[PDB]
Amino acid sequence: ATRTQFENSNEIGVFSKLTNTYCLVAVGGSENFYSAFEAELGDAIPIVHTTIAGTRIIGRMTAGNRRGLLVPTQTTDQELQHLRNSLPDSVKIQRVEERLSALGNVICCNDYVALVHPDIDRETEELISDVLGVEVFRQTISGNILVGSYCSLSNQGGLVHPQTSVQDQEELSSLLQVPLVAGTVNRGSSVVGAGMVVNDYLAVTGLDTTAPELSVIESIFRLQ
Amino acid sequence: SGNGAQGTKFRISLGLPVGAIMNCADNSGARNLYIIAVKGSGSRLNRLPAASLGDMVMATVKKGKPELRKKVMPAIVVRQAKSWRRRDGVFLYFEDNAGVIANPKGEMKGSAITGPVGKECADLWPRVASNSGVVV
Amino acid sequence: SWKDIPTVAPANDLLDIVLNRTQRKTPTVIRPGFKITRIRAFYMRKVKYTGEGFVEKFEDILKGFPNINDVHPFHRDLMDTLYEKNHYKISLAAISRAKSLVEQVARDYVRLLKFGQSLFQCKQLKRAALGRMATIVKKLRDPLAYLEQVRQHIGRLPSIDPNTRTLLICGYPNVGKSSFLRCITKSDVDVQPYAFTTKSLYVGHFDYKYLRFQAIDTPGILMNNIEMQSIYAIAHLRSCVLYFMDLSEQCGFTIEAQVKLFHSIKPLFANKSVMVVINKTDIIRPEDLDEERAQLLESVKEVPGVEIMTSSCNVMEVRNKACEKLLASRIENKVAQPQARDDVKRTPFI
Amino acid sequence: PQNDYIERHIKQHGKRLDHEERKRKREARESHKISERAQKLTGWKGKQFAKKRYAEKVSMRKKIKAHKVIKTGKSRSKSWKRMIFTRRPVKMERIIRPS
Amino acid sequence: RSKRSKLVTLAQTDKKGRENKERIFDEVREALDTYRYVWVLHLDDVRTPVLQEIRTSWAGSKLIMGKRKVLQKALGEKREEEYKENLYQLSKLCSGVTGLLFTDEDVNTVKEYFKSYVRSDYSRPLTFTIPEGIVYSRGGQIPAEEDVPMIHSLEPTMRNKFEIPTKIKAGKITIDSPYLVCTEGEKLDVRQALILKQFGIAASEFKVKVSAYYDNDSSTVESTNIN
RNA sequence: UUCAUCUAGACAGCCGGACGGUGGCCAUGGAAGUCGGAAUCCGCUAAGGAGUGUGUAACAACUCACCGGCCGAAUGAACUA
RNA sequence: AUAACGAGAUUCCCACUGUCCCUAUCUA
RNA sequence: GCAGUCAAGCGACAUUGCUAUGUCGGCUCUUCCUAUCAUACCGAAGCAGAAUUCGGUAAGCGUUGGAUUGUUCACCCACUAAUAGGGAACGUGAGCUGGGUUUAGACCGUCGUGAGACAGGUUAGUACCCUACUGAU
Ligand SMILES: [Mg+2]
Repeated sequence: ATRTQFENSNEIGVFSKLTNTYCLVAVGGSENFYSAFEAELGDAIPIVHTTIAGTRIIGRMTAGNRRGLLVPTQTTDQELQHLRNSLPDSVKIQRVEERLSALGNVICCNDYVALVHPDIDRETEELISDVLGVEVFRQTISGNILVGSYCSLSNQGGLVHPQTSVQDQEELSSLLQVPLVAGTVNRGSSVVGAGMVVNDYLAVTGLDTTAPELSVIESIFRLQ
Repeated sequence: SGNGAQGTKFRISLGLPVGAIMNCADNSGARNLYIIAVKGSGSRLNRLPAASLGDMVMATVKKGKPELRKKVMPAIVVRQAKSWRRRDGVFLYFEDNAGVIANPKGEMKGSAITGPVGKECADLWPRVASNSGVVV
Repeated sequence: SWKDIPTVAPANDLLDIVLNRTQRKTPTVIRPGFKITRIRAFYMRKVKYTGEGFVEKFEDILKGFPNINDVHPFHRDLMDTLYEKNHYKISLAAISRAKSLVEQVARDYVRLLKFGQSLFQCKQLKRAALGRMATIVKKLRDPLAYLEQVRQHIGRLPSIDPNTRTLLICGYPNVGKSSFLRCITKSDVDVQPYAFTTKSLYVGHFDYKYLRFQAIDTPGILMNNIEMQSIYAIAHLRSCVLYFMDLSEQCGFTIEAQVKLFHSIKPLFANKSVMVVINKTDIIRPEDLDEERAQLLESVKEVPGVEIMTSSCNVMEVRNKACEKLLASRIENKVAQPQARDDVKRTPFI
Repeated sequence: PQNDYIERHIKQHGKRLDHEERKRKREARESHKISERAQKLTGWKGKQFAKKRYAEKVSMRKKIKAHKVIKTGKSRSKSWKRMIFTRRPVKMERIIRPS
Repeated sequence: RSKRSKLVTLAQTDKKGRENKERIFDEVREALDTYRYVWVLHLDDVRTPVLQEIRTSWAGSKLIMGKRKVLQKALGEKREEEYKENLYQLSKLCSGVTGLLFTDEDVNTVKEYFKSYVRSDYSRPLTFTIPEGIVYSRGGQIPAEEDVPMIHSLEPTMRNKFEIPTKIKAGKITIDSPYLVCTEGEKLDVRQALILKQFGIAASEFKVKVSAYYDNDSSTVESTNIN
């Protein structure tokens, strides 16, 4: 577990996306945010200065795993070309023409299982399943429609927003086949998915994250 | 710019002056918002404060759950419905002007946002983007 | 803390500032040839502005100053012992009375001034109102002078939550409690050998098991206000009490005196997770505590809720045991599983 | 914060290396500054400065002992009433006593 | 109008004026005949307790001090104006801060006592060096285990006047290197003398000295000079 | 204009002394010349105030009144227009 | 000695609109 | 202010108890003053940081949108760095508005024998000359 910050935003997940084989960060501001990942990731996996539709919220406009990456229609051809160049052939890049461009919020997924907004058409669901090679299910966390913003998942474990009920927690844990814990991040923030980015060996959250929150994140994700 | 903004604000056309009615876009139970003032606007003689996409305004709920009426809380405009200059080089406008209610810290009252959300508002407000299922 | 109070000026300075502000802001030039309505409005506006200026300053004092009446048993007792709560309330009431008198004068003279028929009459009425306000402010000299000092003192007081998990370092002075406080937590406090090094309840923060903690060192107890301040903190705070005792001959008072004092304060300690710590172990080797005087510790042991800790300044052991003792009382007073969905195991990709 | 830090910090580190000398120089310059201010500080400020200086001299001297026509209705020509307890009817009373 | 202002304060003491000098002149004149032997001592610098101890260290006698010019007037600064036989010569030898010990026991005894009278004195000596670390109250002349660190209040005095480059971090006064204060066998400067006095190093010793003596029957100056 | 000290030494400046009973009686945990109350004397001086202020928790030390010398001729206070 | 009705006096709601934000253009 | 208190001078400073009978207001416009609300530069304040008080020069700029008064009386919400006080016949009727004041009609209350009046409330009401300035031969 490592503490970092955007220019001044503690919602790391909004401006960055982290996976087991690649990471994405916003280009705005300075390289202080970029260097934070280097301290922990170094050059083991690529780190790409990429924008999506000209926004700095690439962490929420895109979703993917070590096997593939997805971008919305608003992404310009230049951004797609840069992403293709800056990532290995083992990481697929597929443009998505879905109605809901918020892939990062609509889709919450790990290397094995994925959750999507039920409004997503079956065609895009099949595309996500094929590109990412993961099981895709239509589910919500205790009525939270945006699974990608209220949930965080990884091969080691996952974390959901505190309002999740015990029955919902059990159902989601059974479906995703990984341990889950209901808690807050960034000093009581309920948007766990957007607050922090986590992978199988590295969790990055905002400075506001309290020590109990960091300990819970480490324990659930088995980072130490 | 008020608290919660993570960057400079683009110069865009003024869509909603004081007293403009904008539809709600969150599950907080409110349906319409009445703008009484615009935060960060420099008042000048004869010039009615006006907001735009991504702006934070103070409004009182006129229709919806009565519990939210008669109280003024900060609101963020998600749709402008007036053509504004996008740096990509397109004069785009939304079908209907709409806004969302949030605290000064930028936390969204509603767990999720419904309908399209302007890029210039989602980008400036991380919480809006996180709680928005559609961008542009 | 109550640093929000900006300042309170003395009566003379307050009056001078108010009068200068009223003179500079409001218009100053009027002529007898102007309509009587113009002169009346001018003088009434001047009087109203002066009254409002006097009233607003008093409001910042009454509202800014925290009313000592039953703020909290811990804070209230310390404030009473530091500022003579009776005197504090008397001064606040006097300031409220002065503000009420100023408001009454402003309301009355404005009502009287509207009947003026000449420039001289209106000028005299305005001067009388200003003199009334000035005299009322002047009579408030001593309350404002005392409030300036109490504001300067209160603004630098330590800030603590009585119900938070904490431990109070207690015992006789010159034992070494200052060194223990300085080492356990980051806090700059004198470590001089004389028995009154600590003038107030110094505080310092430290963390244990992710739980916020802060240690408070007593000024010393052997009633004097300084000694009484620690007693009121002990009686009202839920914090654990850490009675430090010096076993070495580096204290004028004998060992028996420390044990007798601990027994005397036993009723206050007993229900607050008492723990006894022996200090200066580095130069005594308590093994020298022969059975002829070992009865002193046995008497302390008569209460099952206390124990003796040998520390030299074990520095972290004492903190850990104190935290455990506090948790023992506080807890009493206070994840999902996958099922694996299959027999095939999937491992993380590192 | 925490109970007279300023005094403790001064004890631990002292004042500026040129603080006492500057204070002495300012004390010496006080006489020249006072003399200049008497000629300067025009306007009302001069009056207050002179009054305070004279009061200061008074303190030293004390310490030396060490050991109406009113018109009614919709017309200005009806100058009937006058102005100076069950007030009489207005149509009947001729002299008005304000409350 | 531009004139120097006075820093006078309402003290509890006032100048004695010319009356005291005139009274002392008459007292000296009377003592010149009351007692047999007279002496012209030198006490340019002596602590008051030393003088008080001297005033009681011998039997009934009068130790007379005062202004040098007043004493010369009492004795007379001219042969024609001399008060007593050849008293002008005795006054001619009065150079520094002089005092007269009027007594009649023995001429030899007084000079012997002056020779044998020795007491500690300041430098106004052997070289001294300040310790290379924290400076103690005695400046390292005694073991640090017994002395106490210097009070931080006097550090400005050390810096501004004594010239020592003192610094205060962990405000117990400390210096970056040992500082040489005094050399071997030399008249210390005013700053060095003040530094030694502050440290309490009273290495020097003072012994009373007399330039000449006089007797009421000898009618001449006893030109005996001892220190 | 009048006092007040002046070549047996006026003021500026330099430096030395500025003492013992006594760390005076009360309150004190400390308060020793100084956070405070009433007091304010004895012994020796050329002088030295139970101490004018700075001051370390007390001390201490520094420093004021006062005195000693070297500096060598007017200076200092108030008032008047 | 109170229904209808009114170029009667005043208050409010829907639509509305250049009265205004902020003015711009045209025709004789 | 009333009634005292002592006392440098010929009574200063300090000191003792309580204590609307008028119509001006608003939209635009230009200029001026500082007795500085905000902005620049500084000093003193228990200024540890943050925030804040006062004081010194400095008028260039900025000093608002609204519930609401015909209003003279004058109170609140919000933004903003702040929403400071005044003058130019308390500028601005051949600039506008007549909003309010004030003719001729009419309704209600008092008095008056009466005609009528009000202590009063309501209703409806009639520059093409010279110079200055802006442009231009
Ligand atoms: Mg100690």
